[PDB]
Amino acid sequence: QFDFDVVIVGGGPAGCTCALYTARSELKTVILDKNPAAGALAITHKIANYPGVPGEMSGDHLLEVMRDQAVEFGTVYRRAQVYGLDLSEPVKKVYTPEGIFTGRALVLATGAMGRIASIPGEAEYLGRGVSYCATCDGAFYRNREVVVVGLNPEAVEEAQVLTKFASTVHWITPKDPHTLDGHADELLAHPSVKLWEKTRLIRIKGEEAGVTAVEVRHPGESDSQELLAEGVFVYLQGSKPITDFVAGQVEMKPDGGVWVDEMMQTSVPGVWGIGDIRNTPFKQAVVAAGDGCIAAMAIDRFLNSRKAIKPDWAH
Amino acid sequence: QFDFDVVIVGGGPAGCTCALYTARSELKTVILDKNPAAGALAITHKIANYPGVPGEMSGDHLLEVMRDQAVEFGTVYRRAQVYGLDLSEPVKKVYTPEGIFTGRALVLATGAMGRIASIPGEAEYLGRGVSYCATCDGAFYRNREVVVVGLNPEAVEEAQVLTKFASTVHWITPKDPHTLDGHADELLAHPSVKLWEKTRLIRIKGEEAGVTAVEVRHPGESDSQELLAEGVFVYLQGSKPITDFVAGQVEMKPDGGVWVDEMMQTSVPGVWGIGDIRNTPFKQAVVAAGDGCIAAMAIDRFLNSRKAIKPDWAH
Amino acid sequence: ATYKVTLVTPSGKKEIDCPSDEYILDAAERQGLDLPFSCRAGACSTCAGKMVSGTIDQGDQSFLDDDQIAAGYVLTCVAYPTSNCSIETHKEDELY
Amino acid sequence: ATYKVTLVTPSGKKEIDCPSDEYILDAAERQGLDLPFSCRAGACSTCAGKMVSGTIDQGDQSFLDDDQIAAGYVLTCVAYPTSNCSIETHKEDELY
Ligand SMILES: Cc1cc2nc3c(=O)[nH]c(=O)nc-3n(C[C@H](O)[C@H](O)[C@H](O)COP(=O)(O)OP(=O)(O)OC[C@H]3O[C@@H](n4cnc5c(N)ncnc54)[C@H](O)[C@@H]3O)c2cc1C
Ligand SMILES: Cc1cc2nc3c(=O)[nH]c(=O)nc-3n(C[C@H](O)[C@H](O)[C@H](O)COP(=O)(O)OP(=O)(O)OC[C@H]3O[C@@H](n4cnc5c(N)ncnc54)[C@H](O)[C@@H]3O)c2cc1C
Ligand code: FES
Ligand code: FES
Repeated sequence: QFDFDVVIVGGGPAGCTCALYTARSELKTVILDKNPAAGALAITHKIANYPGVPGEMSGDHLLEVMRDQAVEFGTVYRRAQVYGLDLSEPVKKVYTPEGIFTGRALVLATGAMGRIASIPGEAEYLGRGVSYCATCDGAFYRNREVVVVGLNPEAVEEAQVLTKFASTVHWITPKDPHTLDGHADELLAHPSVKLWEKTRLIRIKGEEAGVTAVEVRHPGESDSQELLAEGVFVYLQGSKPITDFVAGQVEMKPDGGVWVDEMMQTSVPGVWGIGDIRNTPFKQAVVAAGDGCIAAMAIDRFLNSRKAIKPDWAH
Repeated sequence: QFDFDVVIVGGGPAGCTCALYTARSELKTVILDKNPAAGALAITHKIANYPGVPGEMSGDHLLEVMRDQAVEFGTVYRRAQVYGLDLSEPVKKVYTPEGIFTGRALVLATGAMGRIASIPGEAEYLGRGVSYCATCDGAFYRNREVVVVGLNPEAVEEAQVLTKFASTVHWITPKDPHTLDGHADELLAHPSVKLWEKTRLIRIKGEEAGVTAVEVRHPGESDSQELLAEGVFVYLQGSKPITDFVAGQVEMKPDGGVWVDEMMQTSVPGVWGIGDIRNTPFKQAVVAAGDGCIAAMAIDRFLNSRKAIKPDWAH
Repeated sequence: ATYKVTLVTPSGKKEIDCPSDEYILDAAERQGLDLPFSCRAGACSTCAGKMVSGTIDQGDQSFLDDDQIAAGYVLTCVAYPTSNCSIETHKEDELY
Repeated sequence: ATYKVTLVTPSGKKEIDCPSDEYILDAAERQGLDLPFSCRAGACSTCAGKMVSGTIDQGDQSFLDDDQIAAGYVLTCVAYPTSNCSIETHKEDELY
């Protein structure tokens, strides 16, 4: 349930492929996946350049097939957002709200859907009202006012989490939620949710204790509105490797991606990095999947103390 | 998206419970819910006699739990007002502004918060300027003057819809709308809206072509004021089963509720009726929920051609 | 026109002012009285009262039948005074 | 406020209306045009266009540098019109 041979953080094509191979090597494997709908491949509406997969195929259907493959061979798939890591000892510790997972090998596979803090006050009030994990921090906003920024499946799922604690969930979207064709109708039917459609969060403000309010504005208008709030959860999609939860414990190439050697291993022994978290220019699904298999096979050699890399053929 | 095994019209406790059970039967199920805030349970500020639910509980937070339950087991919840039905063939067609939904089984679960036409000219000019569905008729009032009657969340949301088309939205309220405590602030900021607070609609007027004006009067004043209008949207709360959208296609009891047999099925095979739309004297939430469960299990027997009713017990 | 409304509550009598264009319940609350309500829309009878004296207008009412109206019962959340009047509150149990 | 946006596509020009609080791409699709997109979030350059006339607001953008913006390039998926404006579509390949 919590102690594994392999812990994989992130369930995109990189992580699902790594797990496929480690599970086939009869290594006890877990994928900790924040949100299956939030990875780059998952949000591709059509993919026509994945070799071996012809015709009309949506990215989230393709990911589902790979996830199902990994699970068919024994992977434990868990919905769990990783908020931190302890890499100090040979057994790696992976902190989530669902509990602490341990692995003899750890794979970082979180992709590059991350955004640098963009909004005035966002960087300034992080850890003081500004948060990127509702399952981590939601309980602290029982009977308090909170703000969710973003229109994407992560924002919708995290807002649902916060409706079990907050007084009011202010939802700020740049488009009307009608734009997800009903995918947000349950959320919007919740009596706690106030929808601020086609508005932008231009500033987050507070005191030293933390956030007290936000400034919101309709694009093209001169008038702003202040909303009192104590929690601001920002779920905007970007271009950047998701690495802040690693808290600088692995070395980064200047580009901001995770540095790795020929065999996908980071600067920390026992820790691998695969897929778009590495921030190479070759952001394609089959490349990501390839990284994951390389790491899986280096991991199998490491964890079974083999004298050479073992090919996985004929079955 | 639009073709379902089960289409449920109305997302009160009857419909949400029916969906809970049909979705668990792995029937593809949709709830079409006009407005989650407009059902009887949704508007009770306190419910203390729902068995299994102790302590302080508001009706809309109880319904939210039921709705989320139905969705956790696979129900599609869609906010959509049904304005008509085609019950002529084995696949039932359900007309909404969001599109036409199809079901092999149809469940009528719209409750009894309806007010039979109360205002002189309301019945007379129905379909000729008088309407109860802004998402269905709003586009035909582009650059025309319209009237909204009522102070409740439905009236507010429907008036917002109409501000996207109308020249002017005359809003008639019996009291000041800040009483709905911020829910009406956006509406009232719209430059199309004229608020006629503490006024009463005496009469709807017109010609053969349709509505041309309303007569309104401040209580106690004794002299009336005429406002020209071509559309009148009436959103008042009452005691009667919401059945007009069925257009007489299922049999009604003399009391006006939908007739059903012991398994909650109407006069029309493949069509069920549950909850307060039936207009029994036993208007309580757990009774409504019970109807929905019965119908779900009769539906499962029907749609999978079972030999007997199959219970849904824990495995 | 403002009318004097005497409400006969379980806690004793209290006189209020109610403009002819304000609902009894809203006037009473504004003047510090806590009276029973649920829908506040004329769609239940949680707020039921009974006319001791005077008259009201409950045309916005939509839950009481003709026998109940003819017995002096009223939904105070949608009743306008049309005279100086007296109303017993907390009368729901008598409707049934 | 709604601004007239003329899109200069490979098939010729087409005029649309875009509210000040609607993205160019969303307005164009709503008006029957198929223009290129991937992320729809300002995080790639699939939707790249380039300004001929007028002004836009692409503050939600996060992928183009200042030299590219100063050359008239724009991500149409997160651009609001701030005037009536002209935009060449399908301009991604010029960035590479
Ligand atoms: C719009 C778009 C279109 C694309 N189209 C194509 C195309 O047509 N063809 C092609 O070859 N490539 C395409 N790509 C590129 C391709 O999607 C990526 O190269 C690939 O998905 C990267 O895989 P990944 O597994 O490294 O990351 P991702 O696919 O982004 O997956 C990352 C996973 O990590 C999870 N995660 C993130 N943070 C955490 C955390 N803290 N804890 C736990 N889990 C976490 C996420 O929920 C997600 O499941 C496209 C990309 C985008 C953005
Ligand atoms: C003021 C009040 C207080 C009450 N208090 C209690 C209490 O304390 N305890 C108790 O046990 N019972 C109580 N009840 C009764 C209980 O709420 C009802 O019996 C129960 O809610 C009926 O459930 P239903 O699903 O049949 O209808 P509803 O709860 O009314 O739900 C009907 C649903 O259908 C939707 N709908 C309507 N028309 C359409 C359409 N055309 N298209 C799509 N959707 C549509 C509505 O928006 C709504 O979501 C109360 C009722 C009222 C009015
Ligand atoms: S409070 Fe419901 S009818 Fe008066
Ligand atoms: S579609 Fe990616 S930036 Fe516009």
